[PDB]
Order: sequence, then C-alpha cells, then structure tokens
Amino acid sequence: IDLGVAFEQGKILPTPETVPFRLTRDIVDGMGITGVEGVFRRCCEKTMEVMRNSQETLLTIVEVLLYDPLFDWTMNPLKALYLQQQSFNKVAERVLMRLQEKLKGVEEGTVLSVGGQVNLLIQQAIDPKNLSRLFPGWKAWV
Amino acid sequence: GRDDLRQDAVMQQVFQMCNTLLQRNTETRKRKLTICTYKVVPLSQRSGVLEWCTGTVPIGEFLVNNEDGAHKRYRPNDFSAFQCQKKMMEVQKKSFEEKYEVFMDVCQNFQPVFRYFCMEKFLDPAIWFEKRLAYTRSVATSSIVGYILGLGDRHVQNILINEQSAELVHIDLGVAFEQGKILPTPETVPFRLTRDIVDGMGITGVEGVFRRCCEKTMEVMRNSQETLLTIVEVLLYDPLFDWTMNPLKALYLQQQSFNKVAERVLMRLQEKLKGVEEGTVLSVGGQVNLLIQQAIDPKNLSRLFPGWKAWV
Amino acid sequence: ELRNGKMKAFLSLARFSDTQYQRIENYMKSSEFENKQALLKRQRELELDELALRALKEDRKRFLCKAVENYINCLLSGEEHDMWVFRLCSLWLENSGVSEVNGMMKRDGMKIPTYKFLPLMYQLAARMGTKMMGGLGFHEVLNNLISR
Ligand SMILES: COc1cc2ncc3c(c2cc1-c1cn(C)nc1C)n(-c1c(F)cncc1OC)c(=O)n3C
Repeated sequence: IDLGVAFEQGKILPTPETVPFRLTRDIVDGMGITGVEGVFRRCCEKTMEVMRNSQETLLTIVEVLLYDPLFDWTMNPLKALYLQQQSFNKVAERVLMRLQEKLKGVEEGTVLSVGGQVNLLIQQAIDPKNLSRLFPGWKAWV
Repeated sequence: GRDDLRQDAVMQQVFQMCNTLLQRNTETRKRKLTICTYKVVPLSQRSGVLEWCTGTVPIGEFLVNNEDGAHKRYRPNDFSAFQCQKKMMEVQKKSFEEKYEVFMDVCQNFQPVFRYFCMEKFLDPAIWFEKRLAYTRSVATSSIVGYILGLGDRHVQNILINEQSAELVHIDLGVAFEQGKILPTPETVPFRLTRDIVDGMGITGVEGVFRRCCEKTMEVMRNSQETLLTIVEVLLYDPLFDWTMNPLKALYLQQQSFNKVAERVLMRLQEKLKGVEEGTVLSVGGQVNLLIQQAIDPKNLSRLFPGWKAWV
Repeated sequence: ELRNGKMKAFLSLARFSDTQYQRIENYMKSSEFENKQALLKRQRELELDELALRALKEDRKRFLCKAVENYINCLLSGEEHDMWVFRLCSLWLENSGVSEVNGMMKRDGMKIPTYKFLPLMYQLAARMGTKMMGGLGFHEVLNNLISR
C-alpha cells in the first residue's frame, strides 16, 4: 500500500533508499530455514524471466502512464520533506531508459542473465552496507 | 607536405595493437587474420615521411582507369566510368527516388570485373586459391576493424592491393570514429563492400569464408572489449589527436563540447563492442549479418557521394 | 482460424512498422543528428539538408500511418493482443496533429469494441479537452470515444 513513490524516485530523496526492495532479516526468516536460497530465488528468477519476455508491453504501458498529465511522479522538495521528517521530458526519457536496461538486464553497463540479475538484486537487498545507510523510519533491522 | 600525418601514425599504432590481439587468439591465429600496417614518421605539423608499400596498386587505378582499366579491357560494351560518374553527379540535386533509379540503372550497365585480378596475376590454381583466400580474409578483418574504429572515406583511391600477396592495405586514415556520418551527404555504410570487392571474393561472395572470418574477428573484438576500450579512451583524449570533424575538413573531403562528443564516441564504441545495435543486444553472427546487409544495400549506396564511387 | 491468422498478420505488420518509426524518431532525437545540423550551421548543403529532412519526415509519417492502421486492424479481429491498445493510444496521443491518425480513429477507431480501451480510461480522460475541434480534430474524436 501507499504506492506514491515509484520509478526510483526514492533514490533522489535525502538519505536515499539503497535497496531494490525490502528483504530485511524478518522477511528472510519468514521463508524458513532455507532462506532466500530455496523457493524464493527460483520464483524470483521465473518472474524476472517472464517480465523480460514481455519488455515491449511493459515499456509501452509505462510510457503511456508517465506521460499522463495528472500522474505526478517526479519528486519535489515538499514530498521529500514530508516522507523523511522543460526538465520533465528529460526525466521521463531517463526513467524510460532505466526501465529499458532493467527489462533487458543490463546493470552497471554489464549484460546479465536472469539468475545473475536476481543474485545481484538479492545481495544488494540483504547487504548490511546498504541497510545501515537507510532512514531510521525504514526500520531495516526490523 | 602540407598534410598532417600524426593521425595516420596513431591509427597505425591502434592497428598494431589489434594485430597483437588477433595473434593472441588461437582461432584467428590459425586463419592468419592480420591488418596490414606501415610505418609513419611525422616530421612537423604540415610535413612528414612514411613508408612506401612496394608491389601494391590502388584498386581504383586497377579497376576504373580510363586507358587500361579493368572495366575497359573487360566488358567493353558497358558504360564507361566517365558516364557513370557524370550521371551520378547529375542526379545529386534530385530526390532520393530519382537517385535510386539512376543508381540501379548505372549498376545494371556497369558490372563488376574485379574477380580477374587473381586469375590473371596467378595462373597456378593452387597459388590462385591461396591468394584469393588471403584477399577474402584481409577484406574481412579490415572491414571488422574499420567498423569497430568507425573508419570512413574508404573510396577507391584510399585502398591498395598488394600484387604479390593479394592483400588489401588501407591508407588515408584521417576520418574515423564515425565522423563520416557527420559530413554533408553522410556515409551510410559501415565499410566498403561494393560489388567489386564482393565479386573478387569468388562465386560464393560473402556467404563463405568472408562471413566466418567476420564472426571470428568480431568474437575476438568482443572478448577484448575492455582493453580496446582503454586503448581508444587513451587515444581520443590526446590533445594533438584532432579527430573531431570541422567545417573546413567537411568542405575539403567533398568538393567544452569536446568532452561530450568524446564520451558519446566512447559509449558508441562500447555499444559496438558488446554488440548492442539499435538498442537490441545481438550475437556475433547477428551483428555480422546486420553489418553485411547495411554494407551491400543498394538503397544505402545510392545516397552516397559520387566521389565515393559506390558503383565501383 | 482465418480471423486468427489475420490478427497475427496485422500484429506482425504493426510491430515492424512501429519498429521502423521508432528508429526514425530515435535518429531524429539522436545527438548525431543535432551534431550534423550544428556542423551545417557553421549554400547547396543547406538545400540538401532541407530535402533530406523533408524526406525523413515523410518516411516517419508513412511508417506511423501504417503502424496505426495495422494496430487498428489487429484490435478489431480478436482478444489475445488487447494490451497493444497501450501502444496504439501512445502513438495516437503523441502524434496529435498528424490529421491522418485522427481520421483513422474517427473512421475505424470507433469500430473497436469499447471495453478494450478500459485499461486506458484514466489517461484518455486526463488528455481529453476542448481546444481542438472539427471532424478530424483530436479533441472531438477523443470526446466521441469517451462518450461511446
Ligand atoms: C603509407 O602511405 C602510402 C603508401 C603508399 N604505398 C604505395 C602506393 C601508394 C601509397 C600511398 C600512401 C599514402 C598515404 N597517405 C595518407 N597519402 C598517401 C599518398 N599509392 C598512392 C595512393 F594509393 C593514393 N594516392 C597516392 C599514392 O601514391 C603517391 C600508390 O599508388 N602506391 C603504389
């Protein structure tokens, strides 16, 4: 719920979010003894491969969505202060491009397989380096 | 005299590095895929001295010489080179469809005769086969390396063929890094692969040894993408390198923004090396096929400058 | 089966035309094009550039029209590729002033079943206005589609 922040706009925030998603210790404990190594990794790679196969449809949908006049995705200082107590065309092209590398699988200029991308995402999500930097309100330890 | 030879020297150095990279790989080493190189010794800004390649003749001199060219001794009833050039110059100001019609009309009445080079110079079938294979391999490696470095202005007088070895040598390397596309009437081909070069390969054309040598060279280029990227990055930031196209050279060829254009060229070369073309990742075979079809397309050839002599 | 074959044939043609049109648009917005134009800006060369630009715009319009026509034809036949209405409406909205895509929407866009446009209702209703009018005006066609 509360889907206001999307398209990597949290990275622009002060104290940026440095994790692709929430994969804290409580979530990992939820799966069980196997952790992320079990069914989680397999389901992630299958859904990632499915999203890769349909990259054109997703790109078209997101392009239609972001060009909506009333969608209002771009982060502004008011929302930045609220969350943690024309250039629009360029930003839209930039986020469309970034979504394109995500769908194709290019991370940091390196092409990756579905398994490699999933492993990179998991290791970023569970990395204490990244989790320590997050906002206290994010509650990474929880 | 009155010419800058430093660019040729540094292009020769990059060619030497590419030769070393090709020699390292076993697959290319078995095929003896090499880039012909020469020593260039610039003496000043406007003067220099460089090696003279003995035993070589320009392909333009052999093919379309008016008094003793191949197209005159062979196929005498066809159009002379003068008529073809005159028609192509006349159709320059007209629309693109008129350009295409005139270009196809010229090509229909001007047929390639370059296959007879090895046939006349080498009468022993074994030697003829060896020289033809060497010619095809040289064309393939030169085309791939030129595409990687964005070599341009590859007209008839800028290519030499060695009479003894039947191998192609490329000269006048001033224009590179895809700067030919920034020119007026821009060049729309990765490399010169016109009807004469294809015909000289044999009856198979590009279907046989040429395609495979292209994939092997491209695979070697891919496996060494990081070293090539570092070499090119060192080269381009040379203060005296002077690769960016300027209007004076633009008019001469056809009778800080530097940081941005440089980083753009680096990203373009990186995309070429990884194989990302028109935004789609491609295998080595697919990239080779795309390059070949772009090179041999009459649609692209028609729009070219008549000085480039596409029909030749 | 004849219908299903037509739908796939129309979709394939639409995708190819869209690919060519997107390539042309990317070249138009590419930095190499603006660099070449700046190099020109530094007398026959200007005329040659004008002819080249006009022909390129003509080719872009032709490819866009073919893609729009084939998308309209594909959406009429069946229901496996309803999600391409996103691409169709993106092409229509971005090219508001073409006056040919608007005409095709007025003629054959209405024949599409209305439930297919349901996922795009938010964006379609956000875009719709009253500045443009006429039989082929974009706003009038959009209002008619919303009403239907
Ligand atoms: C390393 O440089 C060269 C070596 C050559 N070796 C043999 C040879 C050449 C050579 C031309 C160059 C060269 C390079 N640059 C930048 N300029 C020139 C000129 N020419 C030749 C030609 F192909 C075109 N134009 C003139 C030419 O001779 C004067 C030729 O007919 N033969 C047999």
